[PDB]
Amino acid sequence: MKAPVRVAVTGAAGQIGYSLLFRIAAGEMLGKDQPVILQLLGSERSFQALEGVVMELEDCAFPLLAGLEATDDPKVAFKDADYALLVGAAPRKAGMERRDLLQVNGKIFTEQGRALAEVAKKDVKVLVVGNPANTNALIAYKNAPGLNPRNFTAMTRLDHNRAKAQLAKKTGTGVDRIRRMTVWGNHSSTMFPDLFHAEVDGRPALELVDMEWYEKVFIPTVAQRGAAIIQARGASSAASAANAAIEHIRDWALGTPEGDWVSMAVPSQGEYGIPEGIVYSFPVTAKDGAYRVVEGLEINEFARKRMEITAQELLDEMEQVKALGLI
Amino acid sequence: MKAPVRVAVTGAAGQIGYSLLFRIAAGEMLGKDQPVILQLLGSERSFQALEGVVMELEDCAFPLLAGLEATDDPKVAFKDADYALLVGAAPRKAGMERRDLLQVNGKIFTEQGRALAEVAKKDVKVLVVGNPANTNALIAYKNAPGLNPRNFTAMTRLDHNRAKAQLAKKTGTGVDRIRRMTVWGNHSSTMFPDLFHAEVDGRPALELVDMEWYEKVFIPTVAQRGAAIIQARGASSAASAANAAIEHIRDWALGTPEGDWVSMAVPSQGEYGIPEGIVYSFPVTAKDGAYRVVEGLEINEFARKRMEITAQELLDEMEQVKALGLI
Repeated sequence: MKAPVRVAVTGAAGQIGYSLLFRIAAGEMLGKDQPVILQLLGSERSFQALEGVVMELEDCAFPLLAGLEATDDPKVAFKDADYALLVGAAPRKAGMERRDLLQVNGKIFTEQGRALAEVAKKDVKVLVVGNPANTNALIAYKNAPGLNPRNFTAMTRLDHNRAKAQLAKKTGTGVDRIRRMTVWGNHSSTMFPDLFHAEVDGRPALELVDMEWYEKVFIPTVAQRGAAIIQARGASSAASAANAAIEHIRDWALGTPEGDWVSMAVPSQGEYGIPEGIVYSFPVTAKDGAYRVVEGLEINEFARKRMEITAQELLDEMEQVKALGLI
Repeated sequence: MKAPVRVAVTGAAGQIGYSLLFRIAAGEMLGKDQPVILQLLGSERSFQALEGVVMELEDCAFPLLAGLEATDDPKVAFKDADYALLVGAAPRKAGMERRDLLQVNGKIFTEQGRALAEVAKKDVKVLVVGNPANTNALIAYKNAPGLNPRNFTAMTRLDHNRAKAQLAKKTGTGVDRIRRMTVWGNHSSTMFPDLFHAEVDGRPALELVDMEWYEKVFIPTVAQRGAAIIQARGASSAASAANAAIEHIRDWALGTPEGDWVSMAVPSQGEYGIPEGIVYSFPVTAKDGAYRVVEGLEINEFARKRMEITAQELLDEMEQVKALGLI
């Protein structure tokens, strides 16, 4: 009954894309009643591999996959897109410094941001996954004049889910009973997982775990989780990252649970004193495809300091890209 | 909420497993209201990676994942299992042999068949994915006396879905409008995709495509599809194979659509004159953990010829296993 929506996904032939596309086509991201048109973006280098991915999607005989098109042209992949998941980013070449990567990503997201403004739906929902996520998202929306900046977001949902998982583990409770988890700031080592407002079966988390565990165990473990996966599997967390991207888009479009909220890095508008413009992760609720930062939360010294530290790191990142003339 | 069911999966640290486990934990295989307990089996060699997969699963914060346990012991992995997906098989060390391959797989599936018979639920539903699937299934159930042999099956659902995909592409219609596809026999080069009973939008397939295309294009393309993915991606079709596995179990546990059917390789009981005992893919309808071969279908010469060829291949494999004393 519902008309198909167009979903653009970049970095489609990569690891996250391989763990992402099938579940999207299965209807897990936008609903089992919502047909999707997959517009996949790849590079000339990985286009042959992308055709391989297209074949596997076809071989799943998905009833909701109403369209499937692979391309190496952003203007084609983003054409009339209702959703755009920017997973592709600059590769980690040997002898490629931080700044070297910075300018490569600068070109990618400047180009893609401009492509989106030119050919995608004006209300296209954008999620940046490719790192550095928050800053790449900044580059994109700044280069997407004509489009709503708040429609440009970055993913901290994996950090968010990792925090919920750790809290559930420690308390010996179902993760389905963990609510109001928050990861503030940058998707980086300075991220701040907040337990001051989190609840386990309705009870304040800090009534079940102590401050020492929270500070010396919980925070570092959530921050190092990505490395833990690599050290164990010998590969990055593609499947769980894909799951996080799906939930980020899903909750944004279909809405968050009553009494709960999720983490989303979005363009700051001064909430909690966070500098404007930078893409900062905040606790947010969503409804009808729009989200709202959860304000009014009490922020103690412990939280404030960590929130400011990650905010400063983001300001610094913005400073760098701005000096490069990217924005 | 239904009582949790235990799902055992072997070769859990491999490619298909990485594409399979998350969707199962998401409830895509047994329903959104069916909690699942994942019992993962991994060899001593891949256990470190398996622990990494466990972490990623935890990091998805799946509400339906009521349990998660990794082990290298089949008797632990299969304990009280309601379902067992046998994905792990044997490699092919540089310079091996056919009769040699049967030896390694013979030990694997004899052990797992015995483990299932000893610790799994009496009505455990088993699907063999690791190749050679049909023969591995035969070895497994032969070594699981006491357990219903019909509960042991092999996967041809990927061939089935690939066939539906090709027909849909050729006729230019939605794959969702493709029904009554059948893949008979062995999951091998002798597999027989049947178009004589398939319908496209309620219309017989052979009315939209001719025998020339069927024999010269359709059959070879479906048979070579696995190689095509490898040649394009540089990796096997893990995602589409995982999807096929999920659908095989799903349509078996829940049920096939009204007026339609699916392909499942199951122990033959003489249907269509196929030798008893061998695990042969048949067109089948299913409901609540029980399936029935769709008998009474008109089988023309073109079909029987190919049905007999693949049946003979399976007989020879059975004779080989028998000569080795595996069954």
